Amino acid sequence: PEFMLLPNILLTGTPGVGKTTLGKELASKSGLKYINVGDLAREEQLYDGYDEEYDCPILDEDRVVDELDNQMREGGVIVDYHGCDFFPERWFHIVFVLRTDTNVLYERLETRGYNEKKLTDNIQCEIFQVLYEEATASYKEEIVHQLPSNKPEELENNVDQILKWIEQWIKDHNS
Ligand SMILES: Nc1ncnc2c1ncn2[C@@H]1O[C@H](COP(=O)(O)OP(=O)(O)O)[C@@H](O)[C@H]1O
Repeated sequence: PEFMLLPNILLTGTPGVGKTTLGKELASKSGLKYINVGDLAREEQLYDGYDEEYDCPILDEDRVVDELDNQMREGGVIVDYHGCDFFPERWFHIVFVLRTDTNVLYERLETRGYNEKKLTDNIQCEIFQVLYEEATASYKEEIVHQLPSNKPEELENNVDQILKWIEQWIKDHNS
């Protein structure tokens, strides 16, 4: 991949929709680097404060941006997070909001062992389309796309679609 301009891709959407599954498959099949923002914050200890209601450390957004910026500038990164308003807009060439039917999503999150309050907050996040609205508010409409993420066939279609998009973008930006 030396001396090829490569795109950056954001995968966002409610926890449980399938971002990590899709991102890891995309990385394996494209050679792009996959970054799980939650995992990165854990590894590099990028937290500031604790949230009383949700019972979780608060992500230090400025430090996450600082941690990633050099790599993002170099391109070829697939970023996975359930938030997107704090990323520099320039980072991403395309943004995918994964969507899961509420009934399907509930079953996924219930199996994670989420308690009632956490289940309800996450499920309302999806049914209010919070991440979709956050994405459209943060990035140009023409680069934001919703992807269905309910069934294995849809995962396969998503992988296929995005891999094809990567190939075209590379062709267009390495004349
Ligand atoms: N398109 C899909 N069809 C069926 N199951 C899926 C799909 N995408 C993800 N899953 C499953 O749903 C669960 C949550 O996926 P995960 O990638 O951890 O979501 P996220 O990273 O958005 O929190 C996992 O058990 C995964 O195997």
